[PDB]
Amino acid sequence: NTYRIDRLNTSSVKGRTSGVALEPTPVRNDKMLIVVDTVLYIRNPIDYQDDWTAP
Amino acid sequence: EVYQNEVDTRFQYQAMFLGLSSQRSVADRSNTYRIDRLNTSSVKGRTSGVALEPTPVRNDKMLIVVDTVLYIRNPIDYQDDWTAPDFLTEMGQNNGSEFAEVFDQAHLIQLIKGRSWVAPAHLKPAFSDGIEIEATIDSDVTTQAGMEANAIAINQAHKAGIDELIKRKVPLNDMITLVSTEIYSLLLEHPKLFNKDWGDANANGYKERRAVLMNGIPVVECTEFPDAGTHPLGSAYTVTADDAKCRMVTFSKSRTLVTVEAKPFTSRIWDDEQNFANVLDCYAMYQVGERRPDTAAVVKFNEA
Amino acid sequence: NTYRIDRLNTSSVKGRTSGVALEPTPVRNDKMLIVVDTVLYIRNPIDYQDDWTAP
Repeated sequence: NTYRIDRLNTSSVKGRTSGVALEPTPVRNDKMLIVVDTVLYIRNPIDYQDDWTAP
Repeated sequence: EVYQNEVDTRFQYQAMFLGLSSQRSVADRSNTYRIDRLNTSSVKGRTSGVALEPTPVRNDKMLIVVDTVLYIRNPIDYQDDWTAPDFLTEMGQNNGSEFAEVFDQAHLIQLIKGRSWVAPAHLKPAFSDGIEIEATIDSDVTTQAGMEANAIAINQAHKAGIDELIKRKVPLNDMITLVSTEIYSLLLEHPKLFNKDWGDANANGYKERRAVLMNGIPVVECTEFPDAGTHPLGSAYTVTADDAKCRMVTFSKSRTLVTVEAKPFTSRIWDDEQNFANVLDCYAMYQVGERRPDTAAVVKFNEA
Repeated sequence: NTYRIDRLNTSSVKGRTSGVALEPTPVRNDKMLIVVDTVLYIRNPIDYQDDWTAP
């Protein structure tokens, strides 16, 4: 129950290739780590005599 | 394949920690492993008429992520014949030795850094801090009186560490102490030699100098101790000046170290037309985790 | 009767990063050419009377 996602998904893919020699730019993005731990819930007690399945 | 076999088999002959740690693997594709730090296992008694209370969850399990891949780069030109024998085999041995040395180096750095663990709340009843036993050994001493003065100090530090670690309910049957070459030389006679049973079961490839049995436990001489300020695997392994002085560690062979192998050692060959070479590289991803830091004892020597 | 051998036979392990790339700087290891220029021999003047096939 863990997810890893990049901090920055923006990437300027618009790169002019007209020049013979390209000029790559070294860019790095932090890899986020998000983990789920809590079980969010809501509870509803229904008595025996009462009917819950009724629409 | 022949190169892959040569690098792999070198681990079984020089890598000490292949049998001194829990060799776990990351089954999930997330390249992350969860270590369960058990801290709520108390025993209680239902004396019939008493009413019990629910037991809350108090396990602060930790996460270890394999965020670094270790690789070796060997550019080979077309004129040179990489597939020719007596070259791949010699390549495999050196690569395996370097990889296993880095493996052991990373493990020792992990134990050294795990010396000032804080052991926060929700773990205090079943977890303790690190071990900071100090010693004052003067290596630059040629007199016989000073030579024995260092040995008694080292033995006293080892005794204190063993007593503290036993007090924390750790069996003596599973203990190994690792010493640096200079400390091992400074050790006293203790000629009890563990030729094939220094805590290793069914091990034949390893060949170490564990010829000493101090205080009822094997003591093995580790040549791969950290003394620099950096390490390839990760950036949190940068050994400081204070961390470099720790030259003897006592820990448990089944409750202190866990390793995760996200990717095994795979050899890759790929052409590189840009630089006119057939670059050969083998790489593997792994990370070492120090489960239960309270079961590891280290000593920081201070030369007078 | 010549051999070509490279001085540096094995580089060191570097280790990549999750997001941070590395810029390699492979130094050009000097390729050594070593040639055999001497024949090493042992000269024994065994005489006629002495038995050559004497174990």
